[PDB]
Parts: sequence; structure tokens; C-alpha cells
Amino acid sequence: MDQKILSLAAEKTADKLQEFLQTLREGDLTNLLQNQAVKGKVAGALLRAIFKGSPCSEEAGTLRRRKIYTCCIQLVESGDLQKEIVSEIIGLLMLEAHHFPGPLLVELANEFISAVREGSLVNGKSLELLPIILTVLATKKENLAYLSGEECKKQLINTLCSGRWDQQYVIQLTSMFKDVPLTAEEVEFVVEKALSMFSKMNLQEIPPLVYQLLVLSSKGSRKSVLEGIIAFFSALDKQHNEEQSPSGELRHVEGTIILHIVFAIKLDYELGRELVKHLKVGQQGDSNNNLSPFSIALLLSVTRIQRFQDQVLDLLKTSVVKSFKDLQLLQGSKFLQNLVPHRSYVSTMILEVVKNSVHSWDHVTQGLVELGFILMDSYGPKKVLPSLSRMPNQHACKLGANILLETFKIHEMIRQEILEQVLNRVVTRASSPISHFLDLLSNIVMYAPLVLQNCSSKVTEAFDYLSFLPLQTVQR
Amino acid sequence: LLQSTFSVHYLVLKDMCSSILSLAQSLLHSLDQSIISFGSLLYKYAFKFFDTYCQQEVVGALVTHICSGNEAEVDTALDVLLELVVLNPSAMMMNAVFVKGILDYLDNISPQQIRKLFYVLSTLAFSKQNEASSHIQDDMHLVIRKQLSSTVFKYKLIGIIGAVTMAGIMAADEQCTQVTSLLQLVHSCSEQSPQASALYYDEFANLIQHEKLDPKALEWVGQTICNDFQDAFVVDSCVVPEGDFPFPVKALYGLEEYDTQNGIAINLLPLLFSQDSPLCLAPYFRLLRLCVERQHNGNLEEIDGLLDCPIFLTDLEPGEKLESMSAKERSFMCSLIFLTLNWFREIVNAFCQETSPEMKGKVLTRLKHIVELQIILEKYLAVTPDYVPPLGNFDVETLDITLLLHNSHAFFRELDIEVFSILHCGLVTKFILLGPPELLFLLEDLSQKLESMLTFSHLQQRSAQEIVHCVFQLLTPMCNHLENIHNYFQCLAAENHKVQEYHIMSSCYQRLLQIFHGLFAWSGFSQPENQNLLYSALHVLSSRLKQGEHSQPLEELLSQSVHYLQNFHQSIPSFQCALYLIRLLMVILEKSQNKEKIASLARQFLCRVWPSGDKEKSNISNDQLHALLCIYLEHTESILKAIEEIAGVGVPELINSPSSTFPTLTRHTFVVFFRVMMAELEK
DNA sequence: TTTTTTTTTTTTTTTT
DNA sequence: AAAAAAAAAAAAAAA
Repeated sequence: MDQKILSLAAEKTADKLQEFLQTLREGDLTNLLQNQAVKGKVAGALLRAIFKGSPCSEEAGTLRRRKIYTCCIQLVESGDLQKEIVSEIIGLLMLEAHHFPGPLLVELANEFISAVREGSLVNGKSLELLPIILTVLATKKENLAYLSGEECKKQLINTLCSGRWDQQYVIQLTSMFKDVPLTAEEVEFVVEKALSMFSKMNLQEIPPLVYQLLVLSSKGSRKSVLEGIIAFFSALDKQHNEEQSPSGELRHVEGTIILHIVFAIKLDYELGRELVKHLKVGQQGDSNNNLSPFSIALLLSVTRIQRFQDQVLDLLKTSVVKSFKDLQLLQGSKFLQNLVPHRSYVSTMILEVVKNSVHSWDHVTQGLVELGFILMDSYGPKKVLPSLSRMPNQHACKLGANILLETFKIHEMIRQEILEQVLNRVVTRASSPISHFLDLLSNIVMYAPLVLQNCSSKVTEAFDYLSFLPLQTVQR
Repeated sequence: LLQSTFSVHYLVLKDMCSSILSLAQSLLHSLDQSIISFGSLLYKYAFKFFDTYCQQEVVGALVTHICSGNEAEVDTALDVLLELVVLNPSAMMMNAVFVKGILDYLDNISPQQIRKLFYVLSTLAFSKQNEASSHIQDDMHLVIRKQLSSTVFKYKLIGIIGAVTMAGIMAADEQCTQVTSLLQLVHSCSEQSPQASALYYDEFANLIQHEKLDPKALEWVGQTICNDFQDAFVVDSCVVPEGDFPFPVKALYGLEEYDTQNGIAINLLPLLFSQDSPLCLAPYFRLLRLCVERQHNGNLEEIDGLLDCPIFLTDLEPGEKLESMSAKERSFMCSLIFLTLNWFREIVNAFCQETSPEMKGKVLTRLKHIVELQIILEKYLAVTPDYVPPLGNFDVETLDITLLLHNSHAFFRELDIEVFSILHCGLVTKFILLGPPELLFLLEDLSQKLESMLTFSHLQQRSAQEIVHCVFQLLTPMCNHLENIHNYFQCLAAENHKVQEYHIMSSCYQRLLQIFHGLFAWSGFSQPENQNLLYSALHVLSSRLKQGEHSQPLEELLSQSVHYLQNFHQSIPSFQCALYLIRLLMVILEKSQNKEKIASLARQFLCRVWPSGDKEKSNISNDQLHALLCIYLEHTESILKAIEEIAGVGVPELINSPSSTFPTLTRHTFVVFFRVMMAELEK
């Protein structure tokens, strides 16, 4: 049956293939069904034969093209084929889908939308055809009326994002939109619908959706993606804290959304500026509720990107002193205790990060150590060698030692990085007051000399410097 | 130093990985490519010696370099990635997800890097020990299929290059079904832009000629290529075909030892008239040539008819009577001559390596056909300068897009190196009794190739070392005969004292000396591996006087070679070729008292006549004289005494002729002479 | 953040 | 009368 189609397609076009096409009018469905039953290469051969035998100048062949489009679109999902014929079908349709007027592509896109609403896309490999069609509506300068074809693309995108999406096709519907030339408003619609779809999914299918959102962010809308993922996982952290009143699921999910946002900041140095601007506490004085144990772990991981290190550590330093000023102001007055309901402070959030980091978050903990020693180095005493210069600086410097002492206990690899840096500040400074480092070294030692006999030589190399120290430092 | 540092002390260095990677990254952001090479080596050794966490940090760093990037840093990172997939693909496979993720960021990347990128990704992909993570196959297929299926040619070229690159790497029977399905997809997407199909043919051809790979898909495709060519262009030799043409259409430029009332002839004018598929003639013939060289191992037994078949062209007589018409028909003629020249260049590229002597005669007739069409086309460009027939080379010039000096190297098909097997033959002279412009053409090509390589698509995938290695055979013991025959011509031309013969041979002499200068100024001779090639090369230059003194010391071969070379200074017609001779002698004598020869020879060129043709004195232009007097004034032992010689003859210019007892001394030349005089006085 | 040096471009003058 | 060469001024990059 197919051999006469090949023999008419061999020599010339649109002179015998059209005439054979007006003999057999129906039953191309079961033809392609038995064709995929026998061989997929023959199906691609017949698709090329039909597509060259049915030009788009005449209007009789366009209906055969539409019917074979709906046939292949249903069989690429529903029909359990072999993979190569699937690739050849989608490649052939994607190639030949240029040559059309407006409304045929429009009703194709409407069939796609109406399918992805209700119709069980058995796999959903037909979706790859969808952006190509919309891309042709971007370049179809043939006028429509209901409009420009680009406006039909805007309306179809709005109809797709406003309607319900199925749970299984949010990764594929976001990955599709990476290839449509979108403006700001369309990509904000796509990210808004996609961020809306987070609560109705498996947790383990949130990191790749975040990844497609982060590569798709680069077009318009960075603030919305960052605000969305920080807000969603801050809410999850808080619900987990109330339920404690998944954790290796939640921590291994946040420990892969954090790397995605760090890598996307490395490849794109404006996603990092958007993250730093969106989280900064010092807007004028006021502490924001955008900081949480998630959103602070993300700042500590972005400190290993070398352009953001000083900027993010200085941000967390001013974000800790502001918290202690606020807490001192409330604790000194009942009138403020009546109004303000008891807020978690940045101190408690940081000490939650250090607890959380036990599992796999080694990326975070080299930034915890740097914040610890920035808090202690910057806020240690000097005035003995008052409340405002003293009590929110005493409380930050003792937050530092708490960061380093709790980080020292559980992270068995940044011993000798705290302990040779505590000692290096005790030994070498010896003119500036260093009581805080001797307190911290006393705590670190006293806690477990059983865990310091595995990192002991850092001690006995500071014994050789004991002669040149002042006497009180040697006694202490 | 860095190799010894890492390879000995990689236990001291291990615990400080991250600082090294913070260093390496700063030595890729710089210019000054020795620094960038250093940074590249830091990433290579950090990957090679450290443990499996630092390898992942290395690959992440290179991926950030590629994606974020600027041009040279991207190229360097792709070079390092090729070395890392060659070196240890096991530890590079564990970091396949980073490298797969490059595909989301291909807008920054330019298509000379895209070929390398898909090389890396396919070389990661097609190892049978990790078929279970075939996700990068799926993502590569997707980005290929989304590019290929696009109206925008800037994406379509990405698709074509990545597609055929995947195809070439997966060719080392199911796999053959995969390759043929992919290539059929590329063919289908290319068929309906012409230059897209041209780029397909070109890049597929480059894939054949660079990688030979398991020849199962090649013999699969070539049985379609030969048939498609022989029905696409091959017409039975009927004089006038159908169609309404205001031009007498014949079968021109047939070799005529072929019977005229025969089969194969090639349709051009009904094709290009139907356009207003002929633009793909030369690359498709290149593809046909390469697949039949892969099949029959260099034999072209069914394609010898392509060498001598007439071409269905209009009357390509110089249309000076066809003036006042610079309409679209003028562009038709210019594009026609352009296309047949590219076709002819592909023929002479095709049949140059063959050793049959009547076929060599056919090739030489093809070359003289080429030069006649070139002078006709430059006549047609002298008609109209504005009518560009824009068909660049598809690798670099087309993405730049999407008088005779530009199109001489950018527009025409590029000659191969083996085309210089032709000049084994000796010149014949038409006036005194392989012609002089048929040698001028090849030497004008070879000079441009040597200056491009040592100081151009198919050339630059060969290393400079293999280029100069094949130049050593295919120039020196072959062009020495042409040099000596030229010397014999200019001796008789001096004894006698038409003009176009001598005018062409002067440029032939100039190009021979320019090729010699470009060859012997090769900086790779400075490195201790290549002096044995010098112990070959100047030995052959030594062998033009006397043989028998084998295994000689170096400076003896230098002295014999310069003693051979000096004597040409009597037969030098012009100034620039003299400058090239003396600069050649300079750069060969820097391998060794020597200044006396150069100073005497510069004095000989200064006291030589150099006759008073207007364009001839124009070739004694200011900068060339400036360079020559810099050579003379620097290479004299007595600089101030030479200044007294020049100022002693600097005074009789006004007393004899308003032209001296020391020529190259006019009123106009004294600006140059004065400037070089007091400049060298200052130095 | 500032200064110097090199490279490129533009103009002017001289020559064919 | 047009073209080429040379110098001077301005821009850009590096310490």
C-alpha cells in the first residue's frame, strides 16, 4: 500500500501524489499503527512523502496534515513505540510545522492546552512540539482578527498558565518555556504558576523544578524565583519546627536547592546581587522576616563565591548586631513587650543553622567559621585593657564563640582550622586584649580533650612560642 | 617547573587545593597567553593529582568558565575539558551533570567552540561503561532537534554542527540506524535554506577528511551521494537546453580530447536562472570526492568524466560590447564566473594527488582555465565594483555575515596543500623558447598560506609542524629548479637589453623569495627538535653546488648555502624581491664576521641601477628603502665611517642632475636616507 | 584612584 | 587632482 506512495514521491511533487491523495480519503490512523507495528523508518518515509505530496499553497492537503498531526500527537504519548520512531515523529512534526496560516497553528496550540488540562498525556513527549508552534506565532506576520500572531502567543500563554496544570507536567511545562522567546510579563506568569505548583508535589521533584526555574529566571524575573523558593522553604522549616514541638529528607532537599542557587550565582553575577539586596537587614534599622535558617544557610554558602564573600559576611555581621539592639530595647521595657509578639532573633536562627549543618552541608560550615571569627575579631573588648557600645558588642562576640564552639563539636574536619586560628590569635596578638579567645580555647579544650588528641599538634607548636609571650598570657 | 612541582610534591600541595584553584582562575582572566597557558596547566594538574572532591571543583570551575566566560577563557576551558576527557574519562563521567548543564547556556558560545563542545559532550556520552546515565544523549538530541527545527539560520548552523559532530563521534548495526536517522533529519531540515545545506555539506566533508572512523555509514551514504550528484547536475551533452535565455548557451570549457557528442555535462545557467542548489556544487563535489577516496582508496575511476566534462554556460567572452548593462544580468554573469571558478578549484583540489601524466596535463589545462576565468572575473569586477556575489567560506565568514584581495582568500574555495604536488613540473617559456601565471597562482597561494600559518578553514586543523614538514618536500627541491630557470630567464633578459611575461615572472621571483623568507624565519627552529630538519633543509640548499660532503658541521652548511644563494643578486629585477633576498640571508645567517657579506650585498643593491619605470620606481617606495638602509647602516662594522661615506656622496646630488654617482638617490629619496642616517646615528 | 605609555586615527603635505 | 606617507592628538590600559 505504501510502495505506490514511495514510487509517486520518487520523481516529482504535487502532480501525482495529490491525485493519489484524493483516492484514499480515510484510514491513515490504522495505516500508521500497522506501520509502527512493522517499522518506524517506513513511517518517517511516508511522513516525508505525505508532507511533500501535500503543499500548503493548496487547502485540501492542509486538512490531511492536520489529521496526521492529531494522529501522531496522540500516538507519540498513547502508542507505546520504540524510542527512535518517537524521536523521528517529533523531529518531523517540529520541522514541517512552519508552513501554515495563523488559525491552524492556533487550533493546534488550543488542542495542546485542552489536552494538558484534562487529557491523559500518557508520557507527554508531544509537549516538545508546543514551543515551536508558539515560536511560529512569534514570526507569523500574516494578520489575524478576533490581532497580531504575537498577541495570540500572549493570549495562549496566559490561557496555559491561568488554567490548571497536572502534577506530572510542571517540570516539562517549565522546560518547554525555556525556548519560547518571552517578554517580562509572560516569564513572570510562567514562574508565578510554577512557584504556585510547589506545595502539590513530591519534595524530591522540587530541586529539578527549581533548576529549570533558575535557568528560565535569566530572562526577566530573578527576584520572584528567589523570593518564592526562600519563602516556600522558610515556611517548611517553620512547620517542621512546630511538628517537632521527612529531617534527612528536608535537609537533603535544602542541601541541593542551595547548591543550585550558588551555581546559578556563579554563572550569573546578578542573581547574587538580587539575593543580597532582597535579604539585607539594614534597610534603615529594622530586622526583616526574610532571614530564616534556610535563607541564612544560603548566604553562608554564597560566601564561597569569592566576589560575594566580604559583602555577605558584612551583611550577616550587621544583621546580628541589629538583632541584639532590638532584643535589648524590648527587654528593657514592658510597653514594647505588650505590643510586639515574640520574634525569633538572628542569634537563634544562626545557632539553628549550625545544628542543621551536621548532615551533609560542609558548604555552609566553612562560612560559619568565617562568621564566627568576624564576630569575635570585630566585637571583642578593647575599652578595658556603658550599655550600647558594651552589651550589643558583648553579645555578638559571645555569639561568635558559640558559633565556633558548636561548629567545633560536630564538624570533625574544621578542628585544626578553628584550633590553629584560636591559637594563632592568642600567641601573636598579645598587645590587644585576647581574653575572649582564651575563654573560647578553654571551652574547646575542656569540652573534649578526647576529641583534641586527634588535632593536638596544633597545641604543641604554640608551646615553642611560649617564651616570647607576656606573663599573664602564659599563665592564662 | 610546574610539572616537576606537582608530580613530586602533590602531598604537600594536596591539603591546599582550593587556594590553587583560586589562583588558576585569576590566571585565566588575564591576557598574555603564556599566563593563560599556566592557568590551564594548574587546572589540569589540580584535576590529575588531587582526590575526587577537588576533581569535581575543577570541573565546576571550567564549566563556569565556559558558560559565564569571554572568548579566550572559553577556548582555554574547552581545551582543558578535551584534555580531561582524554586523560581520565572515569572521574570525568562522575561530573557529567555539570557538563550536560552547559546546553542551557549556548547563547554566549560561538560556533568554533560549539564544534569542540559537542566533541567533549559526545566523547563523554559514547562510552559503553555508563549507558545507564544516557541522559546527556537525550539532552543533546533535544537541543539538536530544537535548533535544527528553526527558521533562524544562526540556530540552524548550531544544530547542523552539533548534529554531525554527535554523528562523527558515535561512528567509531543499531548504531548505524541511529546515525542514518540523525543525518536524514539534518538533511531534511537543511534542504528547504541553500546556505544551510551548503554548511551541512561543508561540515560533513570536514568530518570525512579529518576523521576517516568506521566506514559503514560512509559507504551507506556515498551510494546516495553519487546518485544525487549524477541526477542533480549531470545532463546529457545537448548544446541548447529548454528555457528562454537572452544569452547563447553552449557547453564551454570542455577539454575536447573528450568526445563532444557524449554524455556528462554540468548544468549551471538553467539552475541559477531557475533560482531567480547551484550554490552547493563545490561542497557537494568535495563530499563526493572524499567519500569515493574513502571507498576506492584514492581511485576516482567513475569521476574522471567530472574532470573533463563541459559546463553548460553562456558565451563568457569579455562583454565590453555588453555595456551600458549593469542590471541583475551583470550580477548573473559575475556570480556565474564565481561559481564555475569555485567548481574548477574543487576539481584541481580533487585530481592533484593523481600521478597519471595525461591526467596531469588535464589538471594543468584546468589551472590555465582557472587563471583565464580569474582575469575575466576581475574584468567583470572592473565593470562594476558594487555587485558582490557574496558566498563566503561557511565556518567563520557566514556567522560574520549572519576588492580582489578580500575575495582572493575569503570568497573562493581554499586550495589544499597537495595541490602543490603540481610544481614538480618545470616551467616552459613562451617568449624565449606549465606557464608563468600557472606558477604565479600556486606561489601567490602558498605565500599567503605560509604567512597565515607561521606569523583558512581546512588548513588550520593541521599543526604548523606538519605544514612546514610537507613544505620541505613540496617546495625546496621542486622550487629550486623554478628559481634556477628564473635566473636563466633574467640573465638572457639582461643580455638582450613580451613585457607581460617578464612582469609576471618578476612577481613569481618575488613570491619565491617571500616563501623562502617565511620558511626560514620559522621560530620552531629555535626549539631543539627541528634543527635536524635544518640539517635536511639547508643541506639541500648546499646540494645545488656540489655533493659528496655528507655529515658536515652546521656553520659549514650555512656558509655553503649562503654562497649558493648570494649569486641571485645579479638577476633580481625589482626592489622588494631584493629586500626579501637580503632579509632571507639575514635570518639564515643569524644561526652562526658575518656582517661583511650583508653589508657588501646591501651596498651592491644600493649601487645597482633599478631602472626608471614609473611603477618600477614606485616599487622603491619609502618604507622598503627605509628597511634596506636600516639593514646596511646596522650591519656595517664602521657606522660613523659609513655615515661619512653617505654624507660625502650626499653633497653631489645638486651638482650633477636637478640621479647621482650612487643610485637610489633622488631629491625624494633623501628624506628616507636622511631619516635612517640620523636615526642610526642616534642609536 | 591617578598617571604614563602605546596604539590608532585623522589630517596635512608632498609627489606623481 | 588624487593618493600615500608621516606626524600629532586622543583614547585606553597598566602599574
